[PDB]
Amino acid sequence: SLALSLTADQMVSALLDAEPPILYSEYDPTRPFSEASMMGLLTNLADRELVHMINWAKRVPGFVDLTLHDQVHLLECAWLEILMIGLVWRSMEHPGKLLFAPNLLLDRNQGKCVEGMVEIFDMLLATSSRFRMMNLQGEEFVCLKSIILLNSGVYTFKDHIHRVLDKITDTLIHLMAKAGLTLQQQHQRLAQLLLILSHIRHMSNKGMEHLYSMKKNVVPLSDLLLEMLDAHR
Amino acid sequence: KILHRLLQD
Ligand SMILES: NS(=O)(=O)c1ccc2c(c1)[C@@H]1CCC[C@@H]1[C@H](c1ccc(O)cc1Cl)N2
Repeated sequence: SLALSLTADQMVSALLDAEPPILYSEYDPTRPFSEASMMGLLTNLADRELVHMINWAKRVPGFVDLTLHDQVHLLECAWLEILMIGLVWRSMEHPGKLLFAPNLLLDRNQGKCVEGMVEIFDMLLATSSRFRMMNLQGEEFVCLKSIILLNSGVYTFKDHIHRVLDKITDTLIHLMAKAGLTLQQQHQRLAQLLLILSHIRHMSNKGMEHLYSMKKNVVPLSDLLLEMLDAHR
Repeated sequence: KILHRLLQD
């Protein structure tokens, strides 16, 4: 529908305007974190982020054109990849740290507070390092996030989704053309960016196994997180 | 599904 019509510059504006807000952690606990308390904060935060993500997806040109069945499928497939690329983007300006929220900025060693989390932290930090090395721009980031949403479940059911993916590719190349990158540099950078999505898929699968491992059952997960987690079993 | 609700809401 609407989405294929758009200008590259328009597509970027539609996607910048759709960006969900940055949410805050609960202030209490406001201490050195325990396993149970750290798990509590992250569960609460992820659950509120998920509600904003669902509403962001509806503002992604082309997504509302899909049937409810297909929107559900894409979101069940992509939700943790989307949380993770958001986390990685927010964490750009804090090398060696993860900005879960402005009042929840965690170092590698705080990763150890939960068992099996430091492995995923390290992968997330590595992705933040890579985005910085590439000088990832906000306009590219919003393109990558929409590609994850439309791409991650497309194989697991298509023509329309592939046409919108082609449009977001056009938009990324458009953006790199305007920064004055040569044709060679544009296709090189387009490749480097899309190869990161393979690493983000890997981190999502590791994080998903981590979330299944809880139930442990220290902290109950929200009804929404459990719904999304159970779409991956 | 809560996901169905929020996608319609
Ligand atoms: N502490 S837990 O209870 O073990 C728990 C709860 C929720 C999540 C995780 C773990 C995994 C582990 C790392 C982060 C990841 C994921 C997440 C991603 C982005 C974000 O902004 C917030 C979150 Cl929470 N969700």
